[PDB]
Amino acid sequence: WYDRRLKFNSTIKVLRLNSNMVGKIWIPDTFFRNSKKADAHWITTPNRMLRIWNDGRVLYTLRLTIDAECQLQLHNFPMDEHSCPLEFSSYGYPREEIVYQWKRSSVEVGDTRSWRLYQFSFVGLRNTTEVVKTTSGDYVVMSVYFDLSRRMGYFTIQTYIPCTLIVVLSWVSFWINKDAVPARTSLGITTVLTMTTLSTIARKSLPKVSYVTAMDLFVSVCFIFVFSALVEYGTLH
Amino acid sequence: YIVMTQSPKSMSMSLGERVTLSCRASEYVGSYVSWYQQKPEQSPKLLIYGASNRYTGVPDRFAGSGSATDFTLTITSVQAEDLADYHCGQTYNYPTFGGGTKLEI
Amino acid sequence: PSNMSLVKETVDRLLKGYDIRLRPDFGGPPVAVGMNIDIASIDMVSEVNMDYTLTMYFQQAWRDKRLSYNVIPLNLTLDNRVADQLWVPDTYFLNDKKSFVHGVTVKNRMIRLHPDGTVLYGLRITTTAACMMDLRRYPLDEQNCTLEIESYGYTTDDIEFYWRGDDNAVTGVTKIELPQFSIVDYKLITKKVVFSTGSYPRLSLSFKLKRNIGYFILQTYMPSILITILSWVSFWINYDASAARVALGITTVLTMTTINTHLRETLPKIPYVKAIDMYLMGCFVFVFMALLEYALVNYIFFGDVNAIDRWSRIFFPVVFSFFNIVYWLYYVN
Amino acid sequence: PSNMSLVKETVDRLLKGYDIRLRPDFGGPPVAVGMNIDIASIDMVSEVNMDYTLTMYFQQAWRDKRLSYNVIPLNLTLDNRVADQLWVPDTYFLNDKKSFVHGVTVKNRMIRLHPDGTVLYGLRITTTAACMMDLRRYPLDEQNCTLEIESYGYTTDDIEFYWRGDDNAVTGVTKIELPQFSIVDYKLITKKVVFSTGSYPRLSLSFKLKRNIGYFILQTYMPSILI
Amino acid sequence: EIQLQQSGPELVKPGTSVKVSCKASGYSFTDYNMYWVKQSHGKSLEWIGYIDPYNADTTYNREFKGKATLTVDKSSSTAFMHLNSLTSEDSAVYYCARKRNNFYFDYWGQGTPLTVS
Amino acid sequence: DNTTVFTRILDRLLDGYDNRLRPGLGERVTEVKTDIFVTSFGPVSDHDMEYTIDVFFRQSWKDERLKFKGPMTVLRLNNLMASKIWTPDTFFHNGKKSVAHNMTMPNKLLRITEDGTLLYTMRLTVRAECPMHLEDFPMDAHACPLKFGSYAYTRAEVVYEWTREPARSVVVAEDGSRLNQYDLLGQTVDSGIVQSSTGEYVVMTTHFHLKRKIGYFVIQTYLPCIMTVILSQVSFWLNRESVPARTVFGVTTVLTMTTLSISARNSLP
Amino acid sequence: IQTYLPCIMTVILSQVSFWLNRESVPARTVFGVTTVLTMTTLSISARNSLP
Amino acid sequence: LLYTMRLTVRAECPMHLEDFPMDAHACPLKFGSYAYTRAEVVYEWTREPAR
Ligand SMILES: *[C@@H]1O[C@H](CO)[C@@H](O[C@@H]2O[C@H](CO)[C@@H](O[C@@H]3O[C@H](CO[C@H]4O[C@H](CO)[C@@H](O)[C@H](O[C@H]5O[C@H](CO)[C@@H](O)[C@H](O)[C@@H]5O)[C@@H]4O)[C@@H](O)[C@H](O[C@H]4O[C@H](CO)[C@@H](O)[C@H](O)[C@@H]4O[C@H]4O[C@H](CO)[C@@H](O)[C@H](O)[C@@H]4O)[C@@H]3O)[C@H](O)[C@H]2NC(C)=O)[C@H](O)[C@H]1NC(C)=O
Ligand SMILES: *[C@@H]1O[C@H](CO)[C@@H](O[C@@H]2O[C@H](CO)[C@@H](O[C@@H]3O[C@H](CO[C@H]4O[C@H](CO)[C@@H](O)[C@H](O)[C@@H]4O)[C@@H](O)[C@H](O[C@H]4O[C@H](CO)[C@@H](O)[C@H](O)[C@@H]4O)[C@@H]3O)[C@H](O)[C@H]2NC(C)=O)[C@H](O)[C@H]1NC(C)=O
Ligand SMILES: *[C@@H]1O[C@H](CO)[C@@H](O[C@@H]2O[C@H](CO)[C@@H](O[C@@H]3O[C@H](CO[C@H]4O[C@H](CO)[C@@H](O)[C@H](O)[C@@H]4O)[C@@H](O)[C@H](O[C@H]4O[C@H](CO)[C@@H](O)[C@H](O)[C@@H]4O)[C@@H]3O)[C@H](O)[C@H]2NC(C)=O)[C@H](O)[C@H]1NC(C)=O
Ligand SMILES: *[C@@H]1O[C@H](CO)[C@@H](O[C@@H]2O[C@H](CO)[C@@H](O[C@@H]3O[C@H](CO[C@H]4O[C@H](CO)[C@@H](O)[C@H](O)[C@@H]4O)[C@@H](O)[C@H](O[C@H]4O[C@H](CO)[C@@H](O)[C@H](O)[C@@H]4O)[C@@H]3O)[C@H](O)[C@H]2NC(C)=O)[C@H](O)[C@H]1NC(C)=O
Ligand SMILES: *[C@@H]1O[C@H](CO)[C@@H](O[C@@H]2O[C@H](CO)[C@@H](O[C@@H]3O[C@H](CO[C@H]4O[C@H](CO)[C@@H](O)[C@H](O)[C@@H]4O)[C@@H](O)[C@H](O[C@H]4O[C@H](CO)[C@@H](O)[C@H](O)[C@@H]4O)[C@@H]3O)[C@H](O)[C@H]2NC(C)=O)[C@H](O)[C@H]1NC(C)=O
Ligand SMILES: *[C@@H]1O[C@H](CO)[C@@H](O[C@@H]2O[C@H](CO)[C@@H](O[C@@H]3O[C@H](CO[C@H]4O[C@H](CO)[C@@H](O)[C@H](O)[C@@H]4O)[C@@H](O)[C@H](O[C@H]4O[C@H](CO)[C@@H](O)[C@H](O)[C@@H]4O)[C@@H]3O)[C@H](O)[C@H]2NC(C)=O)[C@H](O)[C@H]1NC(C)=O
Ligand SMILES: CCCCCCCC/C=C/CCCCCCCC(=O)O[C@@H](COC(=O)CCCCCCCCCCCCCCC)COP(=O)([O-])OCC[N+](C)(C)C
Ligand SMILES: *[C@@H]1O[C@H](CO)[C@@H](O[C@@H]2O[C@H](CO)[C@@H](O[C@@H]3O[C@H](CO)[C@@H](O)[C@H](O)[C@@H]3O)[C@H](O)[C@H]2NC(C)=O)[C@H](O)[C@H]1NC(C)=O
Ligand SMILES: CC(=O)[C@H]1CC[C@H]2[C@@H]3CC[C@H]4C[C@H](O)CC[C@]4(C)[C@H]3CC[C@]12C
Ligand SMILES: *[C@@H]1O[C@H](CO)[C@@H](O)[C@H](O)[C@H]1NC(C)=O
Ligand SMILES: CCCCCCCCCCCC
Ligand SMILES: CCCCCCCCCCCC
Ligand SMILES: CCCCCCCCCCCC
Ligand SMILES: CCCCCCCCCCCC
Ligand SMILES: CCCCCCCCCCCC
Ligand SMILES: CCCCCCCC
Ligand SMILES: CCCCCCCC
Ligand SMILES: CCCCCCCC
Ligand SMILES: CCCCCCCC
Ligand SMILES: CCCCCCCC
Ligand SMILES: CCCCCCCC
Ligand SMILES: CCCCCCCC
Ligand SMILES: CCCCCCCC
Repeated sequence: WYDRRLKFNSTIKVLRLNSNMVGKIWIPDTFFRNSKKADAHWITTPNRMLRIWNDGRVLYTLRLTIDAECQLQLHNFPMDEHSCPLEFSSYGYPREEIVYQWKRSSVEVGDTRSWRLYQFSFVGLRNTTEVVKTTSGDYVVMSVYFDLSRRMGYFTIQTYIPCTLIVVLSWVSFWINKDAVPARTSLGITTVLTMTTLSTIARKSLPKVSYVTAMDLFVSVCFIFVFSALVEYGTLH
Repeated sequence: YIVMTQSPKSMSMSLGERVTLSCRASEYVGSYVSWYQQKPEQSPKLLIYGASNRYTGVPDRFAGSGSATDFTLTITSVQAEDLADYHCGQTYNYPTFGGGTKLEI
Repeated sequence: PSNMSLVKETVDRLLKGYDIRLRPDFGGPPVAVGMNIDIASIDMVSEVNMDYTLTMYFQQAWRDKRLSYNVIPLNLTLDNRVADQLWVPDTYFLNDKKSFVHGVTVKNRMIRLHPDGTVLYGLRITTTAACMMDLRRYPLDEQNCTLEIESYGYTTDDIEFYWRGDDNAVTGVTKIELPQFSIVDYKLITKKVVFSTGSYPRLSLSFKLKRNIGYFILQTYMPSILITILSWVSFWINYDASAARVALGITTVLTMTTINTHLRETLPKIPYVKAIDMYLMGCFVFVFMALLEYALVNYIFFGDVNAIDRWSRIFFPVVFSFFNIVYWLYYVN
Repeated sequence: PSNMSLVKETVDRLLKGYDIRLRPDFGGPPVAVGMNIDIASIDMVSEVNMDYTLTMYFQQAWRDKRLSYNVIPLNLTLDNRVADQLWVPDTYFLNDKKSFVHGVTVKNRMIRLHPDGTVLYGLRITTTAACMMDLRRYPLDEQNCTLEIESYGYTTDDIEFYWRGDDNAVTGVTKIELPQFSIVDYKLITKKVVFSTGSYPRLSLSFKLKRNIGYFILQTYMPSILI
Repeated sequence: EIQLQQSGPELVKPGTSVKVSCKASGYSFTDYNMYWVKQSHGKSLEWIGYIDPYNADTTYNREFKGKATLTVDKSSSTAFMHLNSLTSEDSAVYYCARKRNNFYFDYWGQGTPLTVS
Repeated sequence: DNTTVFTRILDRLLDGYDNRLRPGLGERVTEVKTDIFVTSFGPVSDHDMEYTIDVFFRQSWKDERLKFKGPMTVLRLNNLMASKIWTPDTFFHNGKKSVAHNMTMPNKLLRITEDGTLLYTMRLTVRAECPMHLEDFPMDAHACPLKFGSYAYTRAEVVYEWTREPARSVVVAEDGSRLNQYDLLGQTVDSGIVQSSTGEYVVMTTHFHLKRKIGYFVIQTYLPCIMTVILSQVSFWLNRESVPARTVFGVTTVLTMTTLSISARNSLP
Repeated sequence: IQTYLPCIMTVILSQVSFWLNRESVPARTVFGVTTVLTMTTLSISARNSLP
Repeated sequence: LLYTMRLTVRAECPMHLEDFPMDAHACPLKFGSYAYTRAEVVYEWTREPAR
């Protein structure tokens, strides 16, 4: 931003400074609206930078770790795709006092290879700028949307493949002789009961949300097959 | 309230012999039991506080002790000036004293 | 630049000779502090810890004749760091167990002086507030979790709380998308609690939360029913199949114990039977009786029998259906 | 209140022109610092994290001529906030992972000046110290967990350590009641560790912990024996 | 030295009231509560009530609730107990004591004999 | 200008005031009268042998340096004046990690009566160590202590005391109880002297008498233990020729009994 | 000793069934299903040690 | 000036768990100035880089 108070004329074009001067000048009170918890970095010293040009430009950057809030909607899981936002605005200064605006270089997303994003893939980013009305005034809000697409490779080996394979164990009951009453029931009860454990541990990976998800749908249908396979022998005998 | 009961209503221990006085509290009183000596036509005189600590200016012969609900005042060698009624009280709650215990020879 | 210079003299004038130690109108009538909340989110209701976490834009307004200015016709919003130089109410939440004000990129705090003297002061607060829950009807339960806003050091003779806007003080409650619950209602109360140190003003923000039974139906009840349903297939098996029916009956009864034990682990160490418990125990009786149904059949034969299988093939589905009807009507209604 | 005014003048003189940046006998012989621990408790002896939590009253005693007074006959116990205005040894525990000084009702510290200049400086510290455990004979094993008290910036030419009272410097070890450990022995050592930056004083307080096997029969051996 | 001097011997007929004083000396009178004790002839000491001299907050034994009213004067370091509706059973010697701590009664009064007949 | 009268009073009190020196230093012992109001008795963590407790820790003492005369007989102040004056350095001997709540502001009050008396209460969440002897678990009761005293000042420097009768000085809020599997039967208090390396100190002890409620363990361990014992006895009523059926009865119950034994110990240390 | 040996003993255990007489169907069937279910737990339990 | 400090740095080490558990990683620890460019602050190893 520009600060006419901080303008100086000399041979020096910019004053490049450390975190020491940050607390001495006016800094905007930017906060992140959906941050559950965030913190700056302080080792070895505060990870802040400050640069001042002749005309009055102030560049102020700092390193932040933001535990933002992304409201996932896992109706279809683990194929869900999300657009996780990151909103920020001035906490106190209304639209008549602090106006934000994206620079030309909106977001310089770094090399995505080293990211800890295992479940998802960073599809792309999108920015906006809109005025949210609140009880304390009208505030300009700027939000960055990150588009994240789930990968189901782990869940297949973790959940579906065990769920698929156990269902096959029910089918081999049919090839087993009907006369072997303990064998058929042994396979049937063992097959259905372990299906219950797989559903719970598979359901455990999800949070406590009151709606059936796609993963829940698969295990339930697999539950029908194993249950029907046991019931098939019950009527067979 | 908490009632303090002194088991020996009277004591006839001869002079110069160890004499023990007992004081029983119906319920817990911690260590807030104090012993007072009241010679005839005199106000009470503090001797032991805290159920073990001796008030300043008291002869060292007096030595109280006791856990909750069981408190005793032992005089190792009663002398000619220790003959009087003894009162034990508790201040763990609203103060209630016990029946005085008199000494004789 | 006249306003920049003029505003500087005004703000400098106010803070000069300002005593943070004395409240507004010290030694006089109580200062009326209006409060206004905007719930940002209710992160998680925890039965294990008997608390919920709530993020809010806690705002409170009051009058201070010392901070009254009239030279400039506008409302001055200042750096949050000015709050450390002004008297503010010592408001505290009697329930909070672990709470903080967010501090990135700066302390999430607001100050706005108005010409009349009104001070608008806002904080962004995450509070983990204690909420003891009566889980007797759990999971068909309805909790009433509160937030007890109160002044610590100032009695009713020194301070006074009110909801700025009688029922428009609290906002955002409708949009809160709590996964486990549904916020049925919220009430705003004002009281005066008396301690041995004096009488203090109290504001209470209640939330009547209702359980979303849908999550538990798929997770807890449905396995119990199917485990109970498959218990009855033992009755259609031949009587001379001890290895099979016993294996089935033993397998089913043990599974009910594991489900009941597994379910109860997630909850606190609560010393009474909940609605879920009275169902799992109810289903345990049926499956165990089915195991004893065969043991009765086996003893009568080795130690007629087909009739016991037939009647048990009709009674067990029926008497379990009534158990559901009586159970659900008692609890759901 | 006459004596209070007298004490105020004395305590005011000591901190007047007192350079907190310079140790006692700066530019002179090393200052000898005496330590004595009172083990309040040992908890969270965890092999998953390879650490144990130690609560103690950590006292340090050293002579500072600048803080010598003679007018007052009694030893002055001052408010703990005075410690921020006094030079204190920069001792740290090398194997400490996470530590704090207890904070309620106030900072759990003590400053006690003695007329000759001695400074008794106590803290109540809860330190999670690293203890690398050899589980080869677990659970029938004896572990040797230590605490490595050392000066950070001051070498042996600027500071010295000694157990104040020698073998009677550490107390409370007998009273400590660990659930699954018996504290068979404890030892006190005085070393001199050499780094690239110089040689520094070192006090090592080692406890030999012996594991109680009674718990593991109930849950580990007997279930496997019965099966 | 501390000394708690009291009114002195009294004689009174049943039905009428009486007041007894306890004059403090030697210590800050408002620092410590003042307790009142009754002792009938050859009987255990009985606590009547105590008054906090600073704010004159009183607490009474349930038996003496209403029978006795405790009042204090900051100016003159004195404590007063007022008894009304006197009967034969109220004839005894009344003591005043200061509670130095929550452990003991430090200094007791001389003892004020009372007679109702 | 109306407040300027009171501002000049506070300036006078702190003028030439040394908050490093206790009242009556070198002249008298500092009597601190203290009481506790337990707003809630937090949960008991038998795994860590500790309990949580939220209190209004009140403590009062006389400071002759803070006498004043003015229109008001009590100066009802905020936390800022607490740091400006001397206050006792109380601490909890068995405290593990306590919290001095400061949301929205430091939860403290400071009242200076015109005679110099101070009332200084503060809201705390003390997490204290309660050594438990679990020989009769789960049918066991404990007296969890809450000891406190001065950290630096010996008995000759500051002495603690209960502001009311010791029975009446620890008060528990009627609706304040966060215990799940315990009942707060009551509390008892005491005072004593403790020796240490630094000298004799006064310790104010409070024992909260708890009693576990076995309702959970009845329906978590005993009932499963009782029923698996009943299951094993169903085998006695099956014909002796059903070897697989009676064998699965034995192994299943034995394995079930094994996991219950392993599962049961997981709650406690 | 946490994953490979339990996997190697399970597969060796499952091959014990080849020496059991073919006429013992329940004995060999419980040999089969119990080893497969054992394998499933090993697979799931192996992943939890990693992200 | 010699300015030393004791730190417990929790650095990021991206791992390729393709050969897990027979895997080896080269965990990095990169550091430098936050505010000063290469034209203002330069970093160097006090001894040979190896030592
Ligand atoms: C209730 O009590 C709690 C304590 O339990 C108080 O919390 C403390 O508040 C103080 C004051 O705000 C904090 O001190 C500041 O700390 C800054 C760095 O802190 C980092 O390290 C500490 C550990 O030492 C961590 O605890 C911090 O993380 C926690 O706090 C942050 C928010 O700060 C949260 O986001 C986290 O989640 C954690 O909860 C941090 O990681 C420190 O830089 C700062 O000192 C600068 O500012 C002061 C202001 O005057 C200057 O005097 C000083 O010289 C420093 O200024 C230099 O650096 C700045 C940096 O830009 C430059 O701008 C300047 O120009 C100059 O160069 C200060 O010391 C303390 O950390 C915090 N937490 C504690 C003690 O655990 C609450 O505030 C209190 N009140 C309420 C309402 O809750
Ligand atoms: C500095 O800040 C103050 C306060 O924030 C601003 O003053 C506000 O200005 C707005 C703009 O006009 C006012 O808006 C309307 O004012 C009406 C007047 O009401 C007065 O009468 C009573 C007093 O007993 C109160 O209602 C009120 O405090 C006023 O004193 C209100 O009646 C209006 O109410 C409703 O209007 C519409 C109806 O649809 C709704 O949208 C509103 O939300 C509201 O429900 C409305 O409020 C406002 O009242 C002023 N408030 C005050 C306290 O003065 C200054 O303008 C500002 N200065 C700047 C920006 O320079
Ligand atoms: C969650 O659970 C809590 C339980 O703690 C409920 O809290 C109570 O809710 C009820 C219903 O709203 C409240 O009842 C109210 O009582 C007031 C009287 O007490 C106050 O009186 C004065 C104020 O006048 C205070 O200064 C004083 O300190 C007392 O606190 C009434 O004034 C209220 O208004 C109604 O009064 C009568 C009926 O009594 C009507 O005729 C009036 O017209 C008016 O409608 C009201 O009655 C109660 O105070 C709450 N607090 C408690 C019990 O501690 C929550 O309501 C509940 N919330 C949800 C969402 O479930
Ligand atoms: C200000 O602080 C000082 C320092 O503590 C106080 O002075 C010390 O008070 C302690 C009280 O604990 C005294 O300790 C006793 O010292 C006796 C003599 O020790 C001499 O020799 C040692 C040898 O190292 C010197 O360090 C010491 O200075 C003395 O010159 C010992 O004999 C005592 O131990 C004995 O205790 C009992 C009873 O005697 C026996 O049964 C034991 O077996 C054992 O023999 C004890 O250690 C000490 O005398 C004082 N001086 C010191 C430590 O130098 C001041 O009193 C204090 N000011 C006040 C309170 O106003
Ligand atoms: C690492 O460990 C070190 C241990 O040394 C900690 O450093 C100490 O931290 C404390 C807490 O911040 C510091 O205490 C501060 O002292 C300042 C100076 O006090 C003197 O000067 C003032 C006037 O300026 C006099 O009034 C006073 O009597 C002293 O003579 C105070 O100004 C500070 O006040 C701050 O806190 C109070 C709390 O009530 C606020 O009201 C104030 O507004 C202000 O915010 C503060 O009290 C201490 O000086 C530090 N050094 C030492 C040697 O103790 C580190 O905090 C710790 N952590 C880190 C990250 O380093
Ligand atoms: C946990 O594990 C640690 C190991 O890291 C143990 O700590 C080591 O303990 C040993 C033995 O106590 C220390 O070894 C030496 O102990 C000597 C004690 O004196 C005896 O030995 C000398 C010389 O052999 C005899 O003259 C004397 O009569 C005694 O029999 C110290 O004096 C040693 O220091 C001297 O020697 C070294 C080496 O030559 C010199 O460098 C020194 O400058 C000094 O002159 C030496 O300390 C050993 O130091 C301890 N620390 C280590 C190895 O780091 C713990 O004991 C163990 N826990 C328990 C409870 O035992
Ligand atoms: C596998 C699934 C099973 C389900 C099947 C369904 C059927 C099972 C039905 C289960 C529901 C009934 C259980 C509910 C438990 C809560 C009530 C309670 O605990 O009672 C009391 C227990 O306290 C006492 O009074 C002591 C009595 C202990 C009795 C131990 C059980 C009987 C043992 C004999 C059996 C062995 C002999 C058999 C030999 C053949 C109340 O105590 P509290 O509430 O905890 O709190 C402490 C006291 N307080 C309240 C004063 C504070
Ligand atoms: C992040 O936000 C910024 C700000 O909106 C986006 O950059 C801005 O994009 C608009 C629309 O393209 C630019 O205006 C347009 O400029 C072009 C080229 O001159 C012109 O042909 C159009 O008629 C229109 O005027 C705007 O200039 C540009 N911002 C700046 C500073 O130049 C940016 O695209 C956003 N990032 C995304 C969507 O990833
Ligand atoms: C006669 C008969 O048919 C037999 C078949 C099964 C038997 C029950 C098994 C479980 C037993 C547990 C305990 O041993 C007490 C007796 C107990 C209830 C038995 C009652 C008699 C039964 C019904
Ligand atoms: C600064 O100096 C330049 C030339 O040196 C001049 O053009 C400019 O006006 C000056 N700016 C001021 C004095 O603000
Ligand atoms: C563990 C899962 C048991 C089977 C759930 C049956 C309920 C129906 C689920 C599918 C609805 C679309
Ligand atoms: C105290 C509550 C007792 C719970 C009893 C559960 C079993 C009742 C249902 C039985 C259905 C046959
Ligand atoms: C021991 C449990 C037996 C349950 C029998 C229920 C079915 C009706 C009995 C009919 C007997 C002819
Ligand atoms: C409010 C949701 C209640 C749904 C109950 C469904 C379970 C009924 C099972 C009946 C099986 C015989
Ligand atoms: C815990 C007290 C309420 C008991 C509710 C009984 C109704 C549920 C069904 C029980 C089967 C008859
Ligand atoms: C009624 C549940 C299914 C039992 C098997 C029925 C076969 C005809
Ligand atoms: C929206 C509620 C859905 C509940 C799950 C379906 C029944 C198992
Ligand atoms: C709220 C109702 C959820 C769906 C119930 C399913 C009944 C089998
Ligand atoms: C307290 C009622 C218990 C009834 C359970 C049914 C018989 C096992
Ligand atoms: C519980 C069953 C009892 C009846 C069995 C038949 C008579 C021996
Ligand atoms: C699902 C229960 C079926 C009941 C069938 C009864 C007739 C044999
Ligand atoms: C409190 C009684 C619990 C039920 C005992 C179970 C007997 C089979
Ligand atoms: C180094 C481990 C070798 C053991 C393999 C197991 C062979 C059955």
